Amino acid sequence: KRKESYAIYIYKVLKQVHPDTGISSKAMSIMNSFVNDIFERIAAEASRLAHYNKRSTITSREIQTAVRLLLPGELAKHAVSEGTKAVTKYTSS
Amino acid sequence: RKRKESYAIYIYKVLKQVHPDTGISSKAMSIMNSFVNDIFERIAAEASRLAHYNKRSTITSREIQTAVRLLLPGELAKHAVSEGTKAVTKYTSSK
Amino acid sequence: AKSRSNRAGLQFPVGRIHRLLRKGNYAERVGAGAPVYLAAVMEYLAAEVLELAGNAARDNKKTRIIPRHLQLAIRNDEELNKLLSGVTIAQGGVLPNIQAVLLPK
Amino acid sequence: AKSRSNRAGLQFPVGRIHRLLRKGNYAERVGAGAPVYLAAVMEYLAAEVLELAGNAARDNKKTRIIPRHLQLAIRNDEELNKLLSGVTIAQGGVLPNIQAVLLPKK
Amino acid sequence: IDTAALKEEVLKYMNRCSTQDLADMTGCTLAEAEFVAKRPFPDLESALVVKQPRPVIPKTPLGPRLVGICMEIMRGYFVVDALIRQCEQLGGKIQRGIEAWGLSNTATSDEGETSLVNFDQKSFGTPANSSFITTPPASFSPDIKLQDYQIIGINWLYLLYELKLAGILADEMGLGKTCQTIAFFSLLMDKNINGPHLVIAPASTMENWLREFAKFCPKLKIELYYGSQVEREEIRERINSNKDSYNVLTTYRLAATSKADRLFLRNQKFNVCVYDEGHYLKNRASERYRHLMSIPADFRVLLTGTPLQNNLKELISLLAFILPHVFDYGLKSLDVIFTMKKSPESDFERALLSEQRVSRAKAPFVLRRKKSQVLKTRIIEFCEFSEEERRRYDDFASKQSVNSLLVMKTNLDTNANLAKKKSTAGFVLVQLRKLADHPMLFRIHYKDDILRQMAKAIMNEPQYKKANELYIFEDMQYMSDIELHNLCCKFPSINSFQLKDEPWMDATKVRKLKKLLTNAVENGDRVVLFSQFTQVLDILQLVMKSLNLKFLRFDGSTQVDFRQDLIDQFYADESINVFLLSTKAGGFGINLACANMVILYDVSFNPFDDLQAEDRAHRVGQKKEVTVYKFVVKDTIEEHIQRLANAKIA
Amino acid sequence: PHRYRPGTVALREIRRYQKSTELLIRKLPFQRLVREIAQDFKTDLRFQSSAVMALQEASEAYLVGLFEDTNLCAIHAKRVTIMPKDIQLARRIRGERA
Amino acid sequence: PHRYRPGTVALREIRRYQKSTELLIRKLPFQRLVREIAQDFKTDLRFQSSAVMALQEASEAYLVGLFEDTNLCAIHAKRVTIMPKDIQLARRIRGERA
Amino acid sequence: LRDNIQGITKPAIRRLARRGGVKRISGLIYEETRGVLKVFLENVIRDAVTYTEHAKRKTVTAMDVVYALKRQGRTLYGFGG
Amino acid sequence: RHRKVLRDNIQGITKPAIRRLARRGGVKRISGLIYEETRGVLKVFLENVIRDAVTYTEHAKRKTVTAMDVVYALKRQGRTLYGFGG
DNA sequence: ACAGGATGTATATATCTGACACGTGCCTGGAGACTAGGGAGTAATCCCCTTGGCGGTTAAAACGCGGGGGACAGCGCGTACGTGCGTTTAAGCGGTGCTAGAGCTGTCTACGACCAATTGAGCGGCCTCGGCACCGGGATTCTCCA
DNA sequence: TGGAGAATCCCGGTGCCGAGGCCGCTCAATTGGTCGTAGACAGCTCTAGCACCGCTTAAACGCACGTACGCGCTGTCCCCCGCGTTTTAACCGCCAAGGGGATTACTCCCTAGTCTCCAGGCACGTGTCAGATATATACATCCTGT
Repeated sequence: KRKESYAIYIYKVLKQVHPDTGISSKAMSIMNSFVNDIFERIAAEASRLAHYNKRSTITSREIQTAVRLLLPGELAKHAVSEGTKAVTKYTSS
Repeated sequence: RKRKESYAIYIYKVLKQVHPDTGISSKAMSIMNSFVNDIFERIAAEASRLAHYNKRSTITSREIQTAVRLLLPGELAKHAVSEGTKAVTKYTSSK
Repeated sequence: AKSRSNRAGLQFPVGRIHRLLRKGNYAERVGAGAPVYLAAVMEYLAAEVLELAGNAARDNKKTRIIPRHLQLAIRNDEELNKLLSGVTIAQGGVLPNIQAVLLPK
Repeated sequence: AKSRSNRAGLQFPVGRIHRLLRKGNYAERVGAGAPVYLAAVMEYLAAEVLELAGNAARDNKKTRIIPRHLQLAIRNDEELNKLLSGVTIAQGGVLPNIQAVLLPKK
Repeated sequence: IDTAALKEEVLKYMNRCSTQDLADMTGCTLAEAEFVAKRPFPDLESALVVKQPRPVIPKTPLGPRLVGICMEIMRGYFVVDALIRQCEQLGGKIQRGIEAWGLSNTATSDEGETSLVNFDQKSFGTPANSSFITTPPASFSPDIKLQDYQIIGINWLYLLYELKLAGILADEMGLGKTCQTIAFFSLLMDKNINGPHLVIAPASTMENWLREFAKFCPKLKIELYYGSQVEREEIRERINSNKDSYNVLTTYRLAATSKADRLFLRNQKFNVCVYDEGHYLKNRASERYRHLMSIPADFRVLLTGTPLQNNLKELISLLAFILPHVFDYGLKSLDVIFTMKKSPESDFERALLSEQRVSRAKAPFVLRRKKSQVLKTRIIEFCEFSEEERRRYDDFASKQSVNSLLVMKTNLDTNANLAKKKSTAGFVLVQLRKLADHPMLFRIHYKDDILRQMAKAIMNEPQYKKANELYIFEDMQYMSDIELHNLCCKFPSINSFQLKDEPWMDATKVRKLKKLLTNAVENGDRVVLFSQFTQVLDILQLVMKSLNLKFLRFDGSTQVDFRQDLIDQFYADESINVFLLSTKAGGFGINLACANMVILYDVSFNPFDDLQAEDRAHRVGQKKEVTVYKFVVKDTIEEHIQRLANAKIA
Repeated sequence: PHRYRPGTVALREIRRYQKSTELLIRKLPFQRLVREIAQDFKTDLRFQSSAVMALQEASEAYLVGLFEDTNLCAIHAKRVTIMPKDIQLARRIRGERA
Repeated sequence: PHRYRPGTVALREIRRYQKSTELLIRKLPFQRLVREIAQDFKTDLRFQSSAVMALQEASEAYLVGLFEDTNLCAIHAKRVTIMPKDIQLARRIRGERA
Repeated sequence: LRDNIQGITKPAIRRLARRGGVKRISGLIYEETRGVLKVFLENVIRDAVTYTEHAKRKTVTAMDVVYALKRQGRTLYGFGG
Repeated sequence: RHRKVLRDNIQGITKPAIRRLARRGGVKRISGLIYEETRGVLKVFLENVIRDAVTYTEHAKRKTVTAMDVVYALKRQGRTLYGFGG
């Protein structure tokens, strides 16, 4: 009976920018499907890169290469800054 | 010894199967190599997602039938599922 | 016992991301910091479209962001519209795109 | 000992095919008839393209199949083109055409 | 090999030796070496129930695994002992030939060496029952008389050639082993073995190989199997269709990684093949050595100069090298011998019987003569200074010592352990070694100011492109005053500051080279001025215009095909006396014995070729006063990287 | 009957349908439509109401992009009226049928 | 000096180049252009001659579909002339840039 | 009374042209558009049926739909996928 | 430090080259206002993939660029070309 | 030629139903340690990639240039929005209903792991021959004159 | 108006050549047996949950006319565009030549699979309440005729 989403993690980051505003549950599902799509897209892309360089392991360099291969330029620059924002902030903690 | 694998021998096989009186371009042979590469991986990337949708750990020929029934034009499927059943029956029944 | 999310200081749960990486079966050997990179990127783009969605809802002056607002927030941009070009939208519609000869004489 | 291709009487590296199914990172386990099925349909598509290749080679009265035969093949059958609209052929060109306004003067 | 007595040998391992040695011999962990604790075992079938158990709550048995492993270890041990017996018998044949020479073998089998000083017993010379022959070969040119150990070496090579085995000449690299190798091939020419021979050496080492094939043995008909793939294919149509009944050059991986060349040299069906500095032949787990053993040849020669380690894989490589029908033997169990990687828990070398086999295989197949047996005096006097190089030794104690280590730089994420690769960088370490060197390749005379004046009067010339006002300056401001002396003079458009009034006269290493010019001006000690850097080679081109005139800067490109063009114009008294090698070339063969005082203007921080590239110096009978000299400055990076720091005791 | 000018009602409806983003087609004829469509492949199949809602959504969204495309064709064709040759050209550019 | 009717030589050349399959673009200026292009992102990189021939064929095959599409626009525009707005409509309806 | 290709009506086609932003139409638009949408949906509806068959379900969910639309490249957000 | 530099060359696509492409494009009459603009058309096309291609090569940590790099580049938009090793 | 009328449009009241916050099981990321094996990365080496460099020359730049479609207007026409009056059926609601996904258990078999061997093929090479230029030479052709 | 002729297409034979067939050779991968377990198949049950009835009703749909306005035709003109010429030039041939960079063993080693306890986030059930729908309501603004 337990089924999965990201709607609370949608919800925090909704409240992390616009804490006042609400959102439709339809839109909640929309963002759930949206993050599912972009997650699966970038993961499939990076695993294809992993087969290309024949590297069975994967690192964050693969993910950075993946979003550079997927995103437009300002989006990709913002994304590589956002990814490199918290990697060793996680790791050295 | 510096080896690799192609499918050029198998392309030549099926060439001499259907038209023994016929040569080919090596460049066009490489086209066929890349072609059957695409043909393999397309159905592969299909069936993986199908097994994810069907919550499966394992992909059998029953998955491949529906996979090509998705990805192919219909008359190609109308020959292809027959050839697939015939080939798997020759594989399994005989030997 | 500390989670990775607060350790990263972020809000996307990297552990289930790792879980659906592993059981999703894409790469062979899953890196540790790679989903930490990934969910961070996801959190950024989620907040990024959320901001323009909230801006559109503020232009409608309402609290609840609706799929209309999502269509506005994806149609006003071009690079996000580049990324979500083939994405059909549920209750989507499109922006008011009036052309020249569609005006009367 | 029969090869798995020859277990179905086929002309493909079904052992190597099934190995690529293993190392191809798609699923966990691989059913034994699945490389048989996919190699069979690769054989079907290969036969369908190469028969038309031999057709255009006979039309070109040529022994060695040039890539323009492949171009004409994918630009003749719809179902081939329905499969292969997104594809392009090196040194292939396009099927010839002259449009209705583009006729020469009477 | 047997089964039952080997099983009892596994049993006496598992019932006799210590826990360190049980983990050694059986290849197990110390926990499995104990399970020593489960010792004794009445048989290996009692070890069959001795399986290391799974843990207790609060897939494979250890029996078959350890029995089979130590069984293959012991069968490899007895196969090793068969090789020990065989190499000891044929080294007894080697010492039989030595006693047939009536001559003192000054080394033994027990370290895997062979040494001789002189062929005096010169006083007794050649006995009639000997493979020794006193005279140099006639096809060897008589420009240089081959000396005592050299004639001993060519006759030892002739002996092991008659033995129809393979041999090692492992002298300490000053002895000129390529010289005696080529003299041996000239003796084969004088004994009508006139091909096919094969030489395999790196391309930088093909200097003294091909130049010595041109100079010391011109009557030897030599082919060169070197080039590109199509060039060596051309040589393959030259030699395969045998238009040339030649006598005797490719590299190791060129003859190893390309089957076509491997099968071509197999098609050639040689007689002698020589491997110089065979570190792959220092590796029985190197199949390059396997392919070099697959050369058809009744004699193989190995030319090394390092003393052999106490490594079983190294000595097994040398044994299967020197012994025919041993490389032909499969030696499969010798591979599983090698799989234990000398771990602290399982140190297979320090297994007792493997140490016994190290001492036991050691081995008269290794003609190894030290220099001190057959001695080139190494005069070590450090450089004397002018006050300008040490003036900027502190100036580049600031641009070298830019702030990079021993604080924390700002970054978006907490990445701290990835910034330890800036100091001792390549450009800054060669700039620190050029702090030791001649000091005007810095920005001290044309720093940045005089070169916009070079770009000023450069527009009025054909040497001006669409964009070269700033660009010839930006290509001239990074080059420095040494590099700006040899074109601001020569280009006749900018000559207001062309010569810098020769500040190289009052210089450190130039006046030390000028102190050693007394060996090149006043005496016939022809000097081999080594270096490291091609801009310092340009320095030694330009600084020999002051007291001793320069003839031509010796280019380091005599490696290609039998080149004499810069070495034929040499060996005069003073006007042709300063020729410029470096450590760039190979240190395998010697030139004429007239060039003796090899002087390192730029020293080498490694002890790899300073034993080797000074083989032009070490000799029993070189025809002049021979020294070697190194230019080390007292407190820069040069005195640090010089290997004279400390030692150890035992 | 006060006479309106043509297109003005169409213009305010264009503004309405660009503002309002709801469904258009009646659900019962579309449901019988997809039922008779599904009968071509297997008779007696059942469908989620949400599924046929998404069907109606995806279909409307597919055709309106074609509609804007053909509108731009007629703009290029100096016309405010459309003809099915514009649709043929649309499927030609996207490579659908023509 | 015989002068033809204008366009007939172009029609026989349409026959010739729809007949032939070889490349069209001069390899060196195209190569220099794409080398400059890659240099703009990152300076002093290398490629393959095979790679640059692949780029040449990919570019030509990319352009000719746009050519045929715009030709169909000019057919619909009742024109044999091709105009910039035809290409703008092409990239518009395929949604590439316009 | 009807076949379902006439279940759509040309006022609804006109209102779709209003959301299509189209001012004037011919009398020829309607059945052409009907066939276009019909073959377009029928391309993927059979794929949904093959999904349910490989799911061994006689019922059609919504997941299969957007999976086919993803293979159609007509991707949707709003019902999970 | 001595290196060369050459950009533009976008005119290296000559107008008669574009005309011959229109021949294989199968168009009879061509206005003058075309030869400038298609140079940009390929450009954004080329720059869509070329810096993508070295995006492989940077992760491939090479300095040359393979033809397979071009294959992986053209696969990203799905404009699949064959026979360059792929 | 502003004004009359129709429609947007904030104003103001209802209600109600999605948002949400918490219980609340619950299960799973995290720890934490074993462990082992791909990755880094070293280092030394060939080689394809680059840069130059020079001659020959197809073809591009510039040009005439005449004429041919693009276009512009505009006259006509016909059909399509756009009312207003039937109409009808979609929808909304509700009640079976049955059935089919949607689970459960529960056994089992099929593929994954792991070694052997042998031969398929892969690479090198070698032979050789179909086609690919010319190459004159026969057969069409269609812009321009009878 | 049929001809006609330079332009153009088509064509047998010339003689390479260069890929293409074809044969060897060694190595790796496959084909074999057996475990084995766990997922998958299959059986069981059931319960939400599409179908599918019927009642009513609102509005969307359907036509009449209608006219007018938007598409179509044609006249003209013009200016831009192909089209042989020239020259010029840069590309290709092709030759050379060097070197940074691709290639592959090698060696750790650390970095990441994996097992179990838990606890703690974290999804499911359930009121809740307040935004936004839902409906009048009086005002701003713009269509359509001055």
